[PDB]
Amino acid sequence: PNSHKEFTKFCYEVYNEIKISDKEFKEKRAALDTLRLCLKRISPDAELVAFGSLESGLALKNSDMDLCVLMDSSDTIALQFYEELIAEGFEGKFLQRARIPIIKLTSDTKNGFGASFQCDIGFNNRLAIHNTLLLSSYTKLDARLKPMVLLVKHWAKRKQINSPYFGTLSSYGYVLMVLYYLIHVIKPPVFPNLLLSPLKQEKIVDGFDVGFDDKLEDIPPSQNYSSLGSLLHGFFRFYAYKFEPREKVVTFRRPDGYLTKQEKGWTSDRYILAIEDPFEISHNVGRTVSSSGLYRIRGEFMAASRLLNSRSYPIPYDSLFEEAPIP
Repeated sequence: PNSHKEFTKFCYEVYNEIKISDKEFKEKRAALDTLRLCLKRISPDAELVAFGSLESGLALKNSDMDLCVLMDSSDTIALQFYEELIAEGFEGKFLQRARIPIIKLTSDTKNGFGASFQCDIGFNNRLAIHNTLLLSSYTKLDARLKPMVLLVKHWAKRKQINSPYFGTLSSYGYVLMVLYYLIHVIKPPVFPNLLLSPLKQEKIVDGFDVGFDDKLEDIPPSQNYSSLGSLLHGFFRFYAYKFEPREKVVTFRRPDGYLTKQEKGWTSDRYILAIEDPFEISHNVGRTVSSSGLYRIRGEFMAASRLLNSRSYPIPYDSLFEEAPIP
């Protein structure tokens, strides 16, 4: 009811079903090891770094790898790396848009992997490596973050509100919505803001400050004793009824988490849902969200709150993950 015992038990049971298996994680590490050898051929000085969900442990079963090629010196290596992969029996796309190259491996011919093999490779994407570090740090700080993030991702995918190409929000946007709630909304806070810590030292990477208090062993445990179910209950309630998407920005650069679109200059490339990236401050993670997309997102937050506040016991908690029709 307050510690939402039956909802918490339900949440952990689902988390154990949707989290990545030991088998799948070992296969993706095997795939990274193979791809690292192809890059070594072209440049022994180049580095293939994994980032995103799998590196921060926030991945759902059957995930896609988000890789990055770190060069000191994209310059020539991108087209050269793609050539080697094609020659090694890999299928995929090479995309060259806005002077930035991307490799999208769609399949594998003759290796220890199959056709279901999907993998994205970027070049000198240093900022995404830093967002992964920040997210990893927070998971290492409290054991409730990983199940909370996975369950919100599973819910967003099932309710069809996780499509940045169809007017809704990316998985990364939901992670930042979860973190924002846990740092600046819930009382007592679940986490401190590591970017605004007095122990934070400046670190400039690609003209953005990527510094945060990363000495985690010295950060005390949370002062908030809420169960996983209670945490999720409050999250859905906040974004369903309390958060003002018209005038406010989800931010990690204000001590009280209070920031208006007017102050940011994100009024009148969309700013319908405003989520300020913690490092790339000029980037709105919610820029893909349309007005119709925001109404579906709020619509699903309200349905989630309604379910968790039903008067009719038992509560059909499974309906939270029931697949919604394609819009």
